[PDB]
This record gives sequence, C-alpha cells and structure tokens, in this order.
Amino acid sequence: SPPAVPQTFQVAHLHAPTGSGKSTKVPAAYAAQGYKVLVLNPSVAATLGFGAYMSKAHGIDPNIRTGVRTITTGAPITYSTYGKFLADGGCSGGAYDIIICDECHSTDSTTILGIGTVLDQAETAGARLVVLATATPPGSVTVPHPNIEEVALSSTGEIPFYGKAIPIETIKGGRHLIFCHSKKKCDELAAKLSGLGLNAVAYYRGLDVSVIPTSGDVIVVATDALMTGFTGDFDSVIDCNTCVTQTVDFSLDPTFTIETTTVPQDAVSRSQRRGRTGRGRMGIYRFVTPGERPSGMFDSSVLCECYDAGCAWYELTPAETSVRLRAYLNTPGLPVCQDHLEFWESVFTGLTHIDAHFLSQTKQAGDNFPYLVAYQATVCARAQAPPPSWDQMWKCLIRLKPTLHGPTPLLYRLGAVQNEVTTTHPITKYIMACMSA
DNA sequence: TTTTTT
Ligand SMILES: Nc1ncnc2c1ncn2[C@@H]1O[C@H](COP(=O)(O)OP(=O)(O)O)[C@@H](O)[C@H]1O
Ligand code: BEF
Ligand SMILES: [Mn+2]
Repeated sequence: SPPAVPQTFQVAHLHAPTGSGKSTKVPAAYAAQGYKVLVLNPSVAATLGFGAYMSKAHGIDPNIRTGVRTITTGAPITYSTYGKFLADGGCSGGAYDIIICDECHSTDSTTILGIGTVLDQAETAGARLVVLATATPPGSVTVPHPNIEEVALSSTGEIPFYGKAIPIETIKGGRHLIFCHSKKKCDELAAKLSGLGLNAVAYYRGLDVSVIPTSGDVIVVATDALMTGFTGDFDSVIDCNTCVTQTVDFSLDPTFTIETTTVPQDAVSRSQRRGRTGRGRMGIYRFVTPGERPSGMFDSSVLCECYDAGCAWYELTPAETSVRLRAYLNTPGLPVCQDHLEFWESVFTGLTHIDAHFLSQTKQAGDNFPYLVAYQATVCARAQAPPPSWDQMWKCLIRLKPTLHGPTPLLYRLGAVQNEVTTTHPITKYIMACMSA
C-alpha cells in the first residue's frame, strides 16, 4: 500500500484507518529499504511517544525533535513536530529521501505552514518522495472501525457530562480518555473525578506530556491536544462531540471580526477522537451526540492564523508565508479554503514595528492571534489610548493605564469592545483599503 | 505546536 519511492520527486497520499500503522509501520518499512525518513507530526505527545515505542517494538531508536526534548541518535528515521521543523528552518540539504507529512488532516496553522514548507522545499532539499498521511482525508465520512464498539451515553450516571451523564463503573479501573471542548472544562471534570477517588488528570496545550502516566489506571481529560497521532493505550474514549473553532467576519466595522465559537465536531474530529482508543486491540467509544458535520474545508480565519504564526513564531515574512501557503493550496487531496492569500498577506505587511515586549507577552499568554493582539496593543500604547476593553486579553497594557485616554484606535475586532472607538488610524484605513481591493 | 540571560 505505502507509495513506492520514485526516481524523480513526487508527492503521494497515504490513507489508512486509525491505529493501522501509518506513523510507525510505514516509516519502519521505508527505513528497512535503506531510505532516510523524516516524519512530521503535529503532536508533541505522539512524537515523544514514537521514540519510546519504536525503540522497544521496532528495534529502532529514531531521532526525536520537539520543542521540549531533542534526541539525536543518527538513526535513518526522524520524528519531529511541525513546530520544531519550522523552528529549525525547514528542510535540510540532502538530509532525507522521504518526508512524511503525517496527520495531514490537521488544520491548525502550524501544520498548514509545515506542510506547505515541505511541498515547496522538499524537491530542492533532495527528497524524492513526500507522503501526505491521514486516516481522515478531506471528503471522508466517519466509517465503522473494526476494533471500536460505539456506545451512546444516556441520562444515567453520577457524573454530569454535556447534558448527559457518565456512569462511574464505566471509568472506574482501566485507562480512559475524555474529550472536553475547553481547558477549563478539563480542569473541572478532572477535579470532579479526583474527588470521587479516581485517578484523573487533565491535559491540554501548555501542560507537560509527562502528566499522563504510561501505565496503570487513569482517566485523562483533554482538549483536542490529544485528538491526533497519540496512543495512550486507552480502553475507552468518551467524547463531548463539540469543539472550539474560529470564523472571520468581514463586518467592515471598521474592518473584520474574528469570532471564536463552540460548535459540533466535524467528521475528522469524530473519527480522530474516536481513534484514540481501539489501537491494536478492542476499545469502546462513548458519545453525547451522534453524527457530525462534513469535513474537507476550513475558514479564511485559519489563513489569517498562518500569517500571524509566521510573524510571531517562525520568523516568516508575510511574502514568505504566502509562498508556503500557495504550495499547500496548489496541491490536490488536502483541505481547501477560500483563496484569500493576497488579502491576508497585504494585511500583515502593513503591521510593522510591533512592540516586542507585547508580542512576547501575548505569545506566552497563549492568546489566539498573538501578533494581532500585540499589534493592536502596540498601536494603543503609541496613541496613548486604552485597549478595546480591559479583559485578560489586554492586560499587557495595565502598566500604562494611568496614561491611556480617549477612544481606542480599533484595527479590527478580536473580542468585545467596551471603550469608545475611533477608526481614523492609518492602519485601520489601510486594512479597510485592503478589504476594498 | 513554536518559546527564558547575565
Ligand atoms: N506510543 C505507543 N505505545 C504503544 N503502542 C503504540 C504506540 N504507538 C503506536 N502503537 C501501536 O502501533 C499501532 C499503529 O500506531 P500508529 O502508527 O501511530 O497508527 P496510525 O496508523 O494511526 O498512524 C497502534 O495500533 C498500536 O497498537
Ligand atoms: F490514524 Be492514526 F490515529 F494516526
Ligand atoms: Mn498516525
């Protein structure tokens, strides 16, 4: 099944169910043939996990690259997160024969930028093959999994869960993964469970992967941070079936609005989340709501997210980001989106001389669109004006509060606006212009 | 994801 290594560069797809071996068996096979393989995965947890597993199951200690830990062994297989790959500077000259863009169903901006980088540098780097692997391609619909029995939750149970309940005997003893749409819910549920005498831990972006025990009874409560790649050896997965997403609204008031909303999971999410169990053995998947929305396309806001990440984390200029996103959108078989590259590139191109201290603060705070948030703050500081509001999002300006006055020079909307507003700032006029033509 | 001196 795995694509054969051609004589000249070629991009191929690899589609197989969750747990089939795409991220482990396949690269092992390629390595056995004498090829140097690089596997890019969006999950730090899974990446670190591949190192241990491959070591004691495939008799191979691969190189590991993540922002948390690096392991260089010199093996013919390297596992790296897209993030670390971008941070390292992309493809290295003549380093690998095959590059596997693993879990290519992921629509987070880091994965998009990472895959686009590969599609644009691979051939020049000397790679002869690029593989786009996923158990859930664009137009895919959730299909029955041989190892996973799906059981709906009911109103019976001593643990409230998104309108339904979870019976304690369903998670008492054994290993279980519970998906919650938000970090706050994860903390609350874990606490609720711990209080009942169960071994429960929360996990989401920001916490150490070590919080999840390798063995022994445990109930992990997580966000989509454990949706893909990861094998936690769970006997079951309980899914709230909801997720948090973002949408861009060109509301011209004065420019655009990026609204975050909680909605039902799409087909990719349902299959990937379900697939965290039933990996190399039988498992159970319990759900709150059946069905799901179609997959295959993402919002223009994700493109905005890519430019933002490029500027804030990967030292990529807007033009550089465009080159990479074009490669991604010009390759068939991947998630599609409106072609708003010109628009978004022009938007970020005008955002110069951001206050580094603010950028640093929004990145560490883990805010969405840290560059846009920090840039709005930068403009407020320079105009000696207050932020749109005084919610956590704008705390980086508290130190200047006593000096801030007048209306806020609104560049765009990222949340609720309480203070008066002015739309005459050069940047606001520029963005409005970008939206015109 | 990516990410801390003297
Ligand atoms: N970290 C791990 N710990 C234990 N088993 C693992 C681990 N990773 C993979 N496996 C085993 O190998 C199989 C294939 O895993 P993997 O390659 O990640 O699947 P996928 O096809 O979803 O990419 C799993 O079903 C499981 O039995
Ligand atoms: F499809 Be597997 F869960 F990476
Ligand atoms: Mn995988």
